Amino acid sequence: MIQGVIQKIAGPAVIAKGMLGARMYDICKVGEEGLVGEIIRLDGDTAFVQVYEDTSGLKVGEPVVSTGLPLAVELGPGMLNGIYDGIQRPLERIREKTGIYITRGVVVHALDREKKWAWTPMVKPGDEVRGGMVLGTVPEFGFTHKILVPPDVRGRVKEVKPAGEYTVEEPVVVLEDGTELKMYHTWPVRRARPVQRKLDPNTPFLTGMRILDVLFPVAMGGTAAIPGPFGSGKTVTQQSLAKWSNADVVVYVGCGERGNEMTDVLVEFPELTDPKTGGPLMHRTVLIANTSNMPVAAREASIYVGVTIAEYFRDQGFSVALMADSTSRWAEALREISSRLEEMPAEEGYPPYLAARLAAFYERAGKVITLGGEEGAVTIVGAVSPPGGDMSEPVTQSTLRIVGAFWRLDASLAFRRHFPAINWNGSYSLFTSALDPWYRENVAEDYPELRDAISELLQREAGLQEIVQLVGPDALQDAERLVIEVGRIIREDFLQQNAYHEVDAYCSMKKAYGIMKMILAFYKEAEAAIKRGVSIDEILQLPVLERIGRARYVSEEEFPAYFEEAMKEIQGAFKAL
Amino acid sequence: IPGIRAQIRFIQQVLEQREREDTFRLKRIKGKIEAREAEEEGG
Amino acid sequence: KKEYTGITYISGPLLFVENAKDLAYGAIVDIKDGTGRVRGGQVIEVSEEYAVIQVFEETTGLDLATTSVSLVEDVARLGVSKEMLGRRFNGIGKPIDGLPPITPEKRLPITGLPLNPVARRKPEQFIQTGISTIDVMNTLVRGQKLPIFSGSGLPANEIAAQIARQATVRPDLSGEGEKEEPFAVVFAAMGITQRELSYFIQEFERTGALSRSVLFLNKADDPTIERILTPRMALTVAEYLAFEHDYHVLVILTDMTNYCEALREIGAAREEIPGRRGYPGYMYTDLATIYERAGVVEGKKGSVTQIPILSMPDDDRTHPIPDLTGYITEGQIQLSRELHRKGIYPPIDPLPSLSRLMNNGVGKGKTREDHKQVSDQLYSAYANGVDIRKLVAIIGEDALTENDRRYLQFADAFERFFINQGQQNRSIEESLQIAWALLSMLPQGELKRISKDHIGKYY
Amino acid sequence: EAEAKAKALEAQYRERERAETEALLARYRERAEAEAKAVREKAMARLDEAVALVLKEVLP
Amino acid sequence: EEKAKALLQARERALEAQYRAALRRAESAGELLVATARTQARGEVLEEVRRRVREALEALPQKPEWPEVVRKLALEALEALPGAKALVANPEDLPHLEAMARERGVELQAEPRLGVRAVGAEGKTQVENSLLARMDRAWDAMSSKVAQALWG
Repeated sequence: MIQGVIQKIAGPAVIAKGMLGARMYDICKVGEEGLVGEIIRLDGDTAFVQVYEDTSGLKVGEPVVSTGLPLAVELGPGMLNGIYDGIQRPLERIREKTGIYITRGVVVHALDREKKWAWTPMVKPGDEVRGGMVLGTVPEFGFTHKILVPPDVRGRVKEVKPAGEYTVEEPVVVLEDGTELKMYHTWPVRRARPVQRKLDPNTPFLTGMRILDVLFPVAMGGTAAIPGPFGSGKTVTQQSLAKWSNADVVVYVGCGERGNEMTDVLVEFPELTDPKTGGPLMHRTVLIANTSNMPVAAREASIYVGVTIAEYFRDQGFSVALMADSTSRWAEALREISSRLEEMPAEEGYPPYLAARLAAFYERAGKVITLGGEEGAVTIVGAVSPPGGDMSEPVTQSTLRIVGAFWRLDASLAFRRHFPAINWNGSYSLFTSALDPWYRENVAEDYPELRDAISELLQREAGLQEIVQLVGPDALQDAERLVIEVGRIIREDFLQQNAYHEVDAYCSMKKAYGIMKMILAFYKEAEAAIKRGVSIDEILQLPVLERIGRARYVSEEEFPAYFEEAMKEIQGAFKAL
Repeated sequence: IPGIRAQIRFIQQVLEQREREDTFRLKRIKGKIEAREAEEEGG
Repeated sequence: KKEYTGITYISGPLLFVENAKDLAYGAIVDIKDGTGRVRGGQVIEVSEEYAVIQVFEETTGLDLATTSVSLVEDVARLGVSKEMLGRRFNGIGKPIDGLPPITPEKRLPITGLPLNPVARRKPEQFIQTGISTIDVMNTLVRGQKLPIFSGSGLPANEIAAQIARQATVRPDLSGEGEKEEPFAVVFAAMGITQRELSYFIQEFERTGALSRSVLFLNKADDPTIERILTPRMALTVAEYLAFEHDYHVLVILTDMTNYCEALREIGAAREEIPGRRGYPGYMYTDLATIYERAGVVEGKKGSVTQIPILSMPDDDRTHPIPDLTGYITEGQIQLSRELHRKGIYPPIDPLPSLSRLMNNGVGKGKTREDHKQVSDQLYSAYANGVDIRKLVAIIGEDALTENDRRYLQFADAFERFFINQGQQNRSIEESLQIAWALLSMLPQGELKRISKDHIGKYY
Repeated sequence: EAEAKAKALEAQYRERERAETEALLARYRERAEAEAKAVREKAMARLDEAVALVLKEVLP
Repeated sequence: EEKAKALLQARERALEAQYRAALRRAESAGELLVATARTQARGEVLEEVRRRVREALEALPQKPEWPEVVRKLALEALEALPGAKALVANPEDLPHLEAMARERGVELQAEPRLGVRAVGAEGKTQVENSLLARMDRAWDAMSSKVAQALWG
């Protein structure tokens, strides 16, 4: 409804007058063809409009038009399970109408208006509408998808289209007082949904991985980050992550990553299957991809996309699980945009905002309470990766500042084989503290006392081995060997699992607890042997250790019992000598 | 090692600071070109 | 009222507004988006040809057809009551909780105004702060403006939590009535995260300390400009109560990294050429006024004390962030990190510690006669430790004198015995008490720096 | 048998602590609500004049 | 048992301090409740007095005083503009207005109530004079003066 005419054309920037009353930052089809654009410095009756794609071929006299709408996300049911680009374009309607490439000048929608969903308008007309309020469900892979009002609306309900088929585009119910309401409603990326109470963290988060929670929890609503040079197994984790989870909605979305590996995600994703229903995994999933090459301001928005969409789902009461990677690359786009806008850089080369937009990406999360009065999980775990190759370049040490837990993964430890290879000695999580109450509630009650206790083991190996190991394990004394023998066990069981065993690749608190428990409990009595000067290198061959040796492989149904017999036997191997 | 390390950084930050001013200085040149030729539009 | 329409050119930074003749300098304006949303800004640069306003949050969705700027306040100004306390008080002053507005009293300037030198005395009383080490060697004299220099791994927060509750004034040591100094602290959380926010909540509510504080909060994910306010708001609060009502006020900023951080983002949209190493070169000026408005005032009773808490972007003490504070404020306590690796908590350390003062708030009639003495001793003790600890590592472990084996073990005692203090408290007496124990090990023929009388008064 | 006594000590301290916080709060909380009400009532009586004042300044 | 004598003294000690001071925080909890209760109380009060102010001030046009009161506020604003051109107030006001319906810089137009709008010195400015904007300040102004006046 506001139409302009092109005036100058300077690559990405274009300038066109015939436009006043314009609004800062919007879509806009520009060209005879038309392509999405963006208002930045307006002036008078013109604005500079940034038309993201390869501009090439435009002439002058082509009309310009605005939607008067900021770049927004479209949020409704049916979004899940598919693949999209930065500005939310679902690839399948693409593939058919392009063949190979993705041609420019394609318009679609997120949600196909061709599917007729059947539902229930879970209320009655004659009511009070309030923002954030309930409305109605359809099911899509076994979901209670509560289609809720967009917030900031309220009044009277009149007339309620009953159950039955409707395609998405068709409206639902209405207010007397003007304005209907469609099923889905759009949301600006920049703001964040208003929510009613942040709540303190104090809620666990499962991941099942031993090393993950017992030592370095993150808490649900937690926020972590993980670096990890590649060519070293880092994706493994990301896979397993979603596999068990503790949430139920998986959103994974990175953006840009040297070609082929970005395609790996795509392929292995459908093959994996939920291990909670036996339903195909892709069902409760939503992927956004974006590959290097892809248009600049695509990529810049990319994260933010993922962030919003996560909030949506969050808002519905579920617990969610976003993943994102290539945060290190994220800044890239930012540099680029700031290249084409002449604003000085600062610091190393990434403009300054990289202590804010980077910030906000993380803030939005924790333990939100909905306006719907329920609880919804938004942990983000921060992949980053510099083949700048340091724990010092801006990006990383920025994340580190805001988020709370750092799960360092490193190649070196990995080369010896032992996957996951989260290298413990360099990792940390400020988190633990506040988790302690719930910690002690649920697991055991001596529970903390164990984690701290066992960590010391490795610690007192680190600075012993370090030096003294250039003599082997035979010029050591008594207890000296004992530490590293035990150490071995911490490293041959408590550590290393696998992600290829139905028997183990998943746990629970209560399982690990026993595990660790036994390992102190065999060790303290190991020390009573050497304190009497008993044969040492005999302890090191007793059958008891093999009952540990199998312990990981013990299956979860048999797990209680397996402690039951095994444990008390420990008591008895020392009586023997 | 931790010392000659400590030198190297020092190079980095100064080599870098060199060019901040480069750009900033250069920037101003543009400003001139456009302001100047805005009144070679004339009228 | 009046009110200007004529918005005519925008950019991510400021924007253009024609005709001004009554919008002075530094005016705080609000802008009604006409879609019933309002936002604000400053007036930097003004002319007979047009005024421009500092966009506070974001431009997002403005036009040039309607919308208007509106003069809201002419000097940035704001009320301060002694209703305050307890209220959990976000910057811009429309607080948190559920509780309603704060009633004004006195609406005053917010830039502060310099305190002419002939109006403040050299300070001379002592703050009992619970961390021994600080009050032993160094001294938190009530005037002061010591700064704690941190990093990632060292907790900056917890430390600051510590001196939160453990802080008292001990009058009797000098010998006067307690009633005289009623006690409070500002505390402004500027730059906290999720977790970091959720932390300090309970720290007050548990010891009931919320009763003598005001919590400025910031969240660190609100528009940039709010950050460059919240110090300067926070200060003035205290100033009222400080001089006018007389209290002894602690003022606790947090991570001024997050200050500079924010501050620069101005300058890259104003352009003054930050010739300095990532920061606008008019830096110092501004960090002037923020670390300088606290202290004692002659002919008044109450006073202020600033605690800056800030982490250098790397270890290098030469990124200006921590550096300039160095000039500005006095004193300097740091944390080290090598203490942390061994685990003694809460690592502070002393090897670069100091305090510019510590020559007042000392000795007889005030403190106790021995700070002033035992000050240097320990200093001088620790020193000869570290030298030794080199020479094990490069020549031998019995290629040493045994005049050393005592300083060795004295270094351990001073190490994990003394420095550690747990989350239990200590008291200035108790401090010196165990300070004497610290000395004890050494023979008495080496302790040059101590007057003879005390030597037998203790052991 | 010394452990039995010490555990038992905890009891006397805990019950009495418990009972005391449980009683003190009860009386106070419902007394605060009452006093809050009683200041409303103080206000009630004479309240008009302020509005009268506010009207008066703007009125011309 | 000989041992037992040495424990029983001590467990009274550690607990006794952790008892009275524990009680303090409970007693102080009540004080925090008293403060809060009160702080709730001041908000109803100040808001109420505000509400009545709204009602009376909103009863300004209906009341038999309204064309008279008009031209004051009209004058006050008109004065602020050094040029003139417009003066818009509803088809409520505007017919009543004879003073500067007779005079001005000529022309009166359109309509959007609790205040009067106008323009002067080209279309550039928009300078108005809401009664409610005088209110929004003044309410903030004699805030505290009112509470002293009330509880007084």
